[PDB]
Amino acid sequence: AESTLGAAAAQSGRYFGTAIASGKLGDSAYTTIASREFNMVTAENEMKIDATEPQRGQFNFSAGDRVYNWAVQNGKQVRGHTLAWHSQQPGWMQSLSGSTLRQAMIDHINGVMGHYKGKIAQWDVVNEAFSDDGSGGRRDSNLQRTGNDWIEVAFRTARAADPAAKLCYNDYNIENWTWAKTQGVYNMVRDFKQRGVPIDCVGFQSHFNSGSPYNSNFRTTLQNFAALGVDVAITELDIQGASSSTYAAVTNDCLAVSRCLGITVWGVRDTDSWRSGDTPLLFNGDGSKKAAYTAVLNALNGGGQIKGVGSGRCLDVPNASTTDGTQVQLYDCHSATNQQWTYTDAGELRVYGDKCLDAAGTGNGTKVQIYSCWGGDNQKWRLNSDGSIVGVQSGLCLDAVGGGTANGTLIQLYSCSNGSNQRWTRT
Amino acid sequence: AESTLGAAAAQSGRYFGTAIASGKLGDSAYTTIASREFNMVTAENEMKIDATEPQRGQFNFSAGDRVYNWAVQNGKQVRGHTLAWHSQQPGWMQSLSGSTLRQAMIDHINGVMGHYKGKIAQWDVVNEAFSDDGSGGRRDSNLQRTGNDWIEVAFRTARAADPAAKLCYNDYNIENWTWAKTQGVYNMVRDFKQRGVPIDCVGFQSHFNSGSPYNSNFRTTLQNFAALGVDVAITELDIQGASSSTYAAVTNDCLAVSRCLGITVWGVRDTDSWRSGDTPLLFNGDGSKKAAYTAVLNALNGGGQIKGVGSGRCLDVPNASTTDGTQVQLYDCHSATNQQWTYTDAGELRVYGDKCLDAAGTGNGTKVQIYSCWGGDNQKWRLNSDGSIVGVQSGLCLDAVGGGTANGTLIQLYSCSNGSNQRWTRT
Ligand SMILES: OC[C@H]1O[C@@H](O)[C@H](O)[C@@H](O)[C@H]1O
Ligand SMILES: OC[C@H]1O[C@@H](O)[C@H](O)[C@@H](O)[C@H]1O
Ligand SMILES: OC[C@H]1O[C@@H](O)[C@H](O)[C@@H](O)[C@H]1O
Ligand SMILES: OC[C@H]1O[C@@H](O)[C@H](O)[C@@H](O)[C@H]1O
Repeated sequence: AESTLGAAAAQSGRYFGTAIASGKLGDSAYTTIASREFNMVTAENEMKIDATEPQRGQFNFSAGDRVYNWAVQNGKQVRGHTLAWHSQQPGWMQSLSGSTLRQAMIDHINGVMGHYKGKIAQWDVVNEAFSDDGSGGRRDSNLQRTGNDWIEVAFRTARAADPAAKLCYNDYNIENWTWAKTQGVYNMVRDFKQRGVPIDCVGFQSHFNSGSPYNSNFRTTLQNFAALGVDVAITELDIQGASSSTYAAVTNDCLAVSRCLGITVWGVRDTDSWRSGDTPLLFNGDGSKKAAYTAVLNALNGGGQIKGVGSGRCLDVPNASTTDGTQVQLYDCHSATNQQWTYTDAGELRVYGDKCLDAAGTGNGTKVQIYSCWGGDNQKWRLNSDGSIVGVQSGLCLDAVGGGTANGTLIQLYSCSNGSNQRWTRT
Repeated sequence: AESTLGAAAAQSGRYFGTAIASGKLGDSAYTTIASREFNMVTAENEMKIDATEPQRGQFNFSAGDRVYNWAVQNGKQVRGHTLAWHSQQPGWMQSLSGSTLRQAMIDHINGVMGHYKGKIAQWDVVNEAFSDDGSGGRRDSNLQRTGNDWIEVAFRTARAADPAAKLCYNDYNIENWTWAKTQGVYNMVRDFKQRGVPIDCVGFQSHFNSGSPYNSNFRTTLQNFAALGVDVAITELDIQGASSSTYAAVTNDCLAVSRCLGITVWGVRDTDSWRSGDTPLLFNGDGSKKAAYTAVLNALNGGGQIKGVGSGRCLDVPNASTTDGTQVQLYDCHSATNQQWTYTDAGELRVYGDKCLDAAGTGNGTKVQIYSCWGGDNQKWRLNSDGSIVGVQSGLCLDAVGGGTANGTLIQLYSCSNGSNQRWTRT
């Protein structure tokens, strides 16, 4: 298909997944979206070290299995996250050092992979082993202190435990090619491939924001690692502000690299995010598709004035007034400011620069007007490929009242029927 | 003075107040802002009918007195809210009707006003007595069904109980002069003045949103009522989106009417608002001043390129770049799009139409750059009258690194110091 992210990604042999929290599976609003849109799942915390081995040698897969069962019951594949990591270690392991820690690491890998043997598509075997101090060197942790070869040992151990799973190294801030961290990871992978250390993929977490923005050279970064003979994947994607352009850009970067397996966004709704304050996901708290959602779907599927097809007239602001509450209408198209609409990354349709197409309600017949831009979901719109314009908050379509076609026809919100008075083209 | 809203309003003999909730008087962040910025207080709920007379004849002023005492002790006058209303009536009063209710109303008025006798500046004697159906007639309530003269009776009763207080009629959706409800209220007040009914003021709640937007004819409404011989007051002001222009417009409308006693915003921080979702107030959840705050203060105190005062150079985006993460600099001024910034009502400094001046952090030395506009507080700024530009989230000033003045001097956030490398002039 091409109406859901997962199905659209499958059209190019890829997947589109999300992170699932077992504690939210009882929320039908959560699961409805999750089961429908994604075909790949990562347990947000259920498969971490502290959750799977609470006490040394005593494994517990109850939380992890709830996530796994849900995934398979709903036709999704699973990424295992994560086997060796300096963070979120259970108390007993934090107390270990030297050879004792090294063996415990090995035992943990064998224990967790044995339970899920043959059931996991990808495993983040080692997570975040590199430093952020700009040296491009290893992060200092109890694991690194057991010996520089700890990462290699983790991978060799993993391959023996379950040779059916793809083994990935996973990290953040390794997307921009110019960073020392990115290059430090590249050299490690190169070394591993030349010495025969088993590693099949590199996961780029892809947590983008103002302090660590997406950069177009990310595509060369992906190509460079791919050239080493490993697959690559975007594993924990989220973008501060959820810019439609940036979300579409990241998607196209993966689509340009044959070795890019797929994309996983780190969560379902903004409110489920570990960084909810940054509204970095594709669905808002209400479970509504955001503007970025449409941008991603359109990219996966291959992808001024606004005139209605059924009337041939343009979206117009009466008498070119700038008064809040002025309802918009259809009118003879002519290059005039009151007919110039700018679609922003946030999904707004701006006029006069600071006025926004505004929905004064969420029900059928709601008046569509202009109002000072402030960022509300009632000022957010999704421009579907079928030519329809849907309001993020209401889920309703821009509709020319009564199918009218003459000048003065008013614009409202109405159930989407894909009628001709609901289709628009940008010129 | 002129550094706080209350003091700035007092310069013209007016006041600037807020609604206080007794439940928050324990929050030091709440009280710090409230005691400092306002010189007028309205109890948000504590003086309502259900709060002051839980059981017929049994009066309770515990919560009301708590708000009143805090107000007076901190130098603020108080508006009483409210004596007669169809909403929030206690259980027992909802059952009454006919003369029984009329008497209950009278007793309540005498009871409440007797307790606060001579301590209240203004009383909202009657609240929201008109309909929103569009007819411009009385609202059908248990009070109205006791006799069309109940309002008159309430005002006559109130005057006798405490002749020192100004008696106001309070309502919403009566700001736009062309509305039928506005006309209904007007006709009533005009009638009351002719027949000697004691009414001293008319309160305009001023709850503006895209459903009932601010209109410039609000000033005309205020002047028309003032012409009848009554004072006017903006009693529960909040604006969906908190547009800087609209907040300034409302403030100026009051300053342009000699009988406009003052303005009361319905709450302190957005998180304290009954409509927090609309972020309609002057301070955000963090308690920091919003862009609209500065606009209001500037209005009360009387009343493109961004050029650095100390350097004579302009805020410039290097090579007219549009990539996120690009740090801005100082450069010889010249009419180019990468030097034209638009200050939006939301408080953003936009360039290229959809890129925002962005702070990648909150501490000193934080890099100031451009990033996709998404509405974060790190993309909001306050243009102070002194020439400084302060980040809303950080409370820090735009600063030309090391006081540099040559082309290429980078911009950062830094503790405000009133230095020339921190003062700007819009051209
Ligand atoms: O319908 C009134 C008309 O007023 C004109 O000034 C404007 O250019 C037209 O686009 C239309 O708005
Ligand atoms: O009432 C408004 C509606 O009227 C219908 O006749 C029309 O087909 C819809 O698209 C919408 O315009
Ligand atoms: O120093 C870089 C300069 O590059 C120029 O192309 C631009 O017009 C200047 O405003 C400045 O950005
Ligand atoms: O190092 C940064 C600081 O350098 C100072 O010389 C300057 O006065 C400050 O405003 C700030 O720029």
